[PDB]
Amino acid sequence: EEADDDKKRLLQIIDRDGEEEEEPLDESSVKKMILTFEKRSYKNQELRIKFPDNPEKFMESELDLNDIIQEMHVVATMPDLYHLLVELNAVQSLLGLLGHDNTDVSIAVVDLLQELTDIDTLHESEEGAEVLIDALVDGQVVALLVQNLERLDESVKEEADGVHNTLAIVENMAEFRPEMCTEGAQQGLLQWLLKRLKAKMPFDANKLYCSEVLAILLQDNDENRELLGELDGIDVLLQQLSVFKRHNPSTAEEQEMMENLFDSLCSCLMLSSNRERFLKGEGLQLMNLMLREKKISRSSALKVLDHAMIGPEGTDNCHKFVDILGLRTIFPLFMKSPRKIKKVGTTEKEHEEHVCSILASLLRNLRGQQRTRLLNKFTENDSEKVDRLMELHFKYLGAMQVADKKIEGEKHDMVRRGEIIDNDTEEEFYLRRLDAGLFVLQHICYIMAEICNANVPQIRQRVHQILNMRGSSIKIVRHIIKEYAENIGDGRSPEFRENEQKRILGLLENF
Repeated sequence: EEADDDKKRLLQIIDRDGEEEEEPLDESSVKKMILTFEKRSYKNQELRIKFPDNPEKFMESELDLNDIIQEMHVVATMPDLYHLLVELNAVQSLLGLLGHDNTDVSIAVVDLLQELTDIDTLHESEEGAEVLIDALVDGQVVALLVQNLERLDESVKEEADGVHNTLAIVENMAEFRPEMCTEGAQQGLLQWLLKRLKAKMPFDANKLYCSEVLAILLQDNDENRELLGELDGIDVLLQQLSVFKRHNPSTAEEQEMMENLFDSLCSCLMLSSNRERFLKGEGLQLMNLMLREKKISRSSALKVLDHAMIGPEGTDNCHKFVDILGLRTIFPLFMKSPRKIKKVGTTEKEHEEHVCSILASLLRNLRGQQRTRLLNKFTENDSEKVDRLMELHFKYLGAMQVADKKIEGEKHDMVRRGEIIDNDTEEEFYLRRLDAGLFVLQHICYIMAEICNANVPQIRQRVHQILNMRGSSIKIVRHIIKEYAENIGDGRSPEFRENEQKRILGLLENF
């Protein structure tokens, strides 16, 4: 017996040198390369069946299999030949190797897959890109990549890179095919991203990457937003954000992660079904606590509250917000806007924009005792809040009039010039009005009109009292509101826009 003269002979093999030598691969270089890949992949699979308990007997075939996969990164240089990888079933083979028993192999193909699906690489060949992406999606890449992901140890660097490269793949496909975000998320990816986020590990760069991918998956995709709801993802997001309620993020990469979660949270609140979830998950209480602490997360917390209470489906959140003493929190922000001395936060216009969007949401949705508590805020201290509302009114009416004057002047200049006023000219105009503070001013006017319909004489009197003693007309407000009611509910049923139009306009009588 001597089974010790084949390991000594094996070491002489894995230390064997390599011949040296070119010209950019043609279709025949790739053909030769793929055949070798199938040749080595078949030998390795066969040897692992023959000697499942004797690694020495199949490890030089696995070394060979790993070498060809590394070598195939060159194919990404010329995406015109991607049709060859599909026709010759290299893609079906590679996807099968994602479930190879050795983790070193599966990692290797994940590295190859991300190199092949590089965004700049894919745009080099529209024809070659489509055929590759179609093979990947039909062969269920995201499903297989996730399955392989579940067996990776992140305490091992080579496999931590594998997790990263796996995510890099989906960031690539979702940019080339935004249509596959739904399929990808439902193939277990979203489920996995949630687990990885709430995993009790320290903050590494892979957690930052997960927060980033999750935002992409939820971007204008109502189907994935509902999916995140079913998977109890709102709770995960709230739990992760609750770390930064009293403390700021240590590093800067952790601060960006915090914002990627805030993005995902707002993105989920776009779906009405997630409003009740955010409510049951005590998100309102959390957000309100962040406003009281006044840490870094104070800016995005205000944004979340606005998204939660906005519209008809935010009516339950509006009532709960008042219940949890939200009024004592929001009105100080209404009186004075926090200053931007830092670098990462909302501006003054952006702050006042959300506060006014919040009050307008409350005035639209609140009923019962909660509505009275809101109106009483406007009466207290000799209606100082009404004075504050008017100060804001004149500020944005001023900025708006300056912009409107500049816009109308250009219209006249264009007429003498002979230039026709385009539809892409009128759209350029609308943008100048927006960052002048149009949306803010519209909320300020809606608030003004709603509290004058409250049949509270001290309020209605003060509004008219301030309006003329400054010079502005009650008619200017009526103009802004008609314009506001017109462009309402963009993204909702024709029935909705019709009834809300009626409702808003009805506030102009009895004003």
